[PDB]
Amino acid sequence: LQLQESGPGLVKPSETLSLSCTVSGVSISDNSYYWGWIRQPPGKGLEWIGTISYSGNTYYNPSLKSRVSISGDTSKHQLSLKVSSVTAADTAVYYCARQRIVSGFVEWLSKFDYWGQGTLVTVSSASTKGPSVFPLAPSTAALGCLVKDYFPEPVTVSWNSGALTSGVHTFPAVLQSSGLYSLSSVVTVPSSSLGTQTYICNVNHKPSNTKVDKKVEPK
Amino acid sequence: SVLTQPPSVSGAPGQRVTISCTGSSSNIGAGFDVHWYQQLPGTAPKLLIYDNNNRPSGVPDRFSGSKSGTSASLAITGLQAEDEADYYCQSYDTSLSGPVVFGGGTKLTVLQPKAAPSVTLFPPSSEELQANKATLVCLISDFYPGAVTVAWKADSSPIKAGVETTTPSKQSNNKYAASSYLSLTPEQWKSHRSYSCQVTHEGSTVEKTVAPTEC
Repeated sequence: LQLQESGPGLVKPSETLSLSCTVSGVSISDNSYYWGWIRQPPGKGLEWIGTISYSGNTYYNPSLKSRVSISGDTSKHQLSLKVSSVTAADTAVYYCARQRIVSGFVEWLSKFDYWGQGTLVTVSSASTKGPSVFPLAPSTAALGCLVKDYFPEPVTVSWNSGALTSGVHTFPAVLQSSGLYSLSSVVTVPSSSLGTQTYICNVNHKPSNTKVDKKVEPK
Repeated sequence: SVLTQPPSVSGAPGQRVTISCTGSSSNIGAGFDVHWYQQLPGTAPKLLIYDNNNRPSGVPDRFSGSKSGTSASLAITGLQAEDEADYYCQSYDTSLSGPVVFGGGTKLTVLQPKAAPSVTLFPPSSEELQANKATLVCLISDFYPGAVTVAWKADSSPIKAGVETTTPSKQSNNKYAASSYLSLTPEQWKSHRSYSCQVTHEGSTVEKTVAPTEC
């Protein structure tokens, strides 16, 4: 029962956006199930994009019908969403979801029972940029990483390959005057462990395929 | 946006709260079922209520749905702090607007007490300084409500220049977080005795400070 959104985190204006969703544990052409795409602009609400049945048929939202195209690959168990001729207003988080239906005169679109986790796609004429990661030394003890000058979001930050959870607090990125982002992540740790345990952050930036690990040290 | 929802709804814990969703003749009035979703900050929507008033396993009895006329509403009894989220209504549509329609979205704000910010200020990294750049990282989180003032002062003299400050954003605990960056050249960092980032929340100001101390 899993849905995994996939695709680039950036597209330029007047360019076709392409996203994909890998479905797991259920067949993408199984009867009684429909699959669809939904989008959410930063700080805004949900907008349905379109839905595809268990057969070939697709239905779309008349507000984006001209540009939107959806396809299901029955052998790969995955969806495809195309959005041609993008603009600034297409910047959004795209979601993959499974849609139930009600069988009457027409199979009626219904409740979305399972949702994936979306992909933030930014529309911009700028190109991607990986972050310049710098360590923030500790001083009971607060230490962290500074992920500087990158584009566009998201950035994921793990500590000790996910082993360190307790005390982790990552902050919201700031959009700098330059057009690039800056993001910090810190961990509150026992000061007694500063010289005994290794503390390394794991900065991922999917738009530029960048992964930066950085050991943070005192002094 | 086609279905209309309250922009914002509040309530204290242990209270019963209601979130409305009223459309046209097409979306609800036509007789089509209403579905509700829950969205926690920074996460994907969860199926909360389906087919007007049914609960999927995993949803508390505290939640219930209702439909009458062109409206539908969501009822929460025994309101928890956990419930603070964004709520969305769904209905099939027969209008020019496409088959699936969502409502405007509702900011459900469960009561929180005043919370003073936790501020941590970091001096520019030595690695960063080697790059001929220098930024100070002021980090204030876990606070409520989402409103703070950031002041930067070289020694005792404040200077509003080179400042990149964020907008508060709530965390999983529904308390806000905000970060401020000060962009200097390494020589400015060195020139002054000490730099201070001070944040003013609830009439109480926290003034952390840093200075050019190599080690």
